[PDB]
Amino acid sequence: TPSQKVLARQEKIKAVALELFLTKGYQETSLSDIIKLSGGSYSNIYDGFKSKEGLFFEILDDICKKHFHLIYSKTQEIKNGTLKEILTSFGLAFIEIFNQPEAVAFGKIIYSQVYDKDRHLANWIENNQQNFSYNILMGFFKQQNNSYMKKNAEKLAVLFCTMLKEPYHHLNVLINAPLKNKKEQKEHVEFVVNVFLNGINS
Amino acid sequence: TPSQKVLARQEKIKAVALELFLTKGYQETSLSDIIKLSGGSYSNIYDGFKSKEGLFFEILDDICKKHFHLIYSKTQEIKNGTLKEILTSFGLAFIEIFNQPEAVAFGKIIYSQVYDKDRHLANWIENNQQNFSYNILMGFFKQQNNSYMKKNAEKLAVLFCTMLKEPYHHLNVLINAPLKNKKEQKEHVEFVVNVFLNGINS
Ligand SMILES: C[C@H](CCC(=O)NCCS(=O)(=O)O)[C@@H]1CC[C@H]2[C@@H]3[C@H](O)C[C@H]4C[C@@H](O)CC[C@]4(C)[C@@H]3C[C@H](O)[C@@]21C
Ligand SMILES: C[C@H](CCC(=O)NCCS(=O)(=O)O)[C@@H]1CC[C@H]2[C@@H]3[C@H](O)C[C@H]4C[C@@H](O)CC[C@]4(C)[C@@H]3C[C@H](O)[C@@]21C
Repeated sequence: TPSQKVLARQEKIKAVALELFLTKGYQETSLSDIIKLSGGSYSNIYDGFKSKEGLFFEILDDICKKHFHLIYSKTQEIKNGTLKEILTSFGLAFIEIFNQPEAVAFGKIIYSQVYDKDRHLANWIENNQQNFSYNILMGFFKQQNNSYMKKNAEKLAVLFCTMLKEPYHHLNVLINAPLKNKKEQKEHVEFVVNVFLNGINS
Repeated sequence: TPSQKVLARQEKIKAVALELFLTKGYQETSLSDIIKLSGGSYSNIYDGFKSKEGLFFEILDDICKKHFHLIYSKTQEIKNGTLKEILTSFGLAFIEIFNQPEAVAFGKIIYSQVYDKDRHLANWIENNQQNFSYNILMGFFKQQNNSYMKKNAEKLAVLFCTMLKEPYHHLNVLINAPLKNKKEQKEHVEFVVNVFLNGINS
């Protein structure tokens, strides 16, 4: 099928681009390095494949879509459940993803673009709110029979994720601080879930 | 006094450097731009004034020292106090500092150094743990008559600060998201302080 070939070719460009971002470095890689190694399976084409920043965000689309499915699947896998169980189940999956060398490597790429005068990153964040894992949590909060949880669902979602994820990821990205092993992951999830539900007057 | 003149000259270099970082840009400013405009009140000298990254961290030293005094002063100003009052008093001051155009501008500088092969930033973070506002909070926790608060004092300090500060600062830095006005600051502090002390089962 024509359509299959197109998509398969788009997958070749992204794969070349990722390998170059990892071996050669994001900053020293130019569009042309990517077109070159893509061969005559590119020659000046049409999508967000018009700059290396565009390719980079086409890759994140994929990864975000991959993490969302992963985290949704693990949550709905309960038949239950107490908010307690739902929060920790989400905890575990979310935290696990941020403790992969991959999450740090892309983190470094995002932070280096802080001076980008084309706002590719702002466009991307503004056009993908729907695709972040925060929405899954935001989804469970509304359903709970509660005035507060329903009214503040987006904020509690965002807060719980942040407590789980910062300042660790930040330090991972800037100074290469070590990741958590799985025991530390688990430990830190129960910690955060306790304070979130019951607070430090327990 | 010789010593006064030395210090006054060190203050001229930092001031030139900050003005160049703000007008010209951190990345396009080189050491030499700073030596030049410093005049023959520099000529190849000795401290952390041997690179522009060093000057930059000599400035942050000052700012961090300035914010610490500011936040300590506001906390001890109680004669009380319930953990509730102490947390919010700290909240207000901490959050107020992160909602200044200055906190964003330096944020952008730090994030752009993500690929620095000299680890100036890691050295600086590793050699200044004692100078962060987190310690003030960590200090009050130990004193509370409690097993948990005392055992986990550094972690609760770090958690409470993060809940206050992320993901807002991050979005401020990367995509230029808007700051909070004072009502939003206050609102968000009481919000965070409630969840921190009492959790979402209130
Ligand atoms: C957008 C994230 C924070 C935004 C957020 O949490 N939502 C707030 C939205 S709003 O207030 O309601 O407007 C920030 C920017 C985009 C995210 C990055 C990208 O989403 C890419 C992800 C890929 C992940 O699987 C690994 C972390 C990561 C490499 C990033 C970590 C962190 O979640 C980021 C860097
Ligand atoms: C170091 C901060 C986070 C580290 C932290 O909170 N402590 C954890 C230490 S550890 O787990 O116990 O090892 C990160 C890096 C250094 C901090 C930056 C610098 O401290 C400079 C400050 C200046 C502030 O007044 C404005 C924000 C800011 C421009 C920064 C915001 C944020 O607090 C930063 C960027």
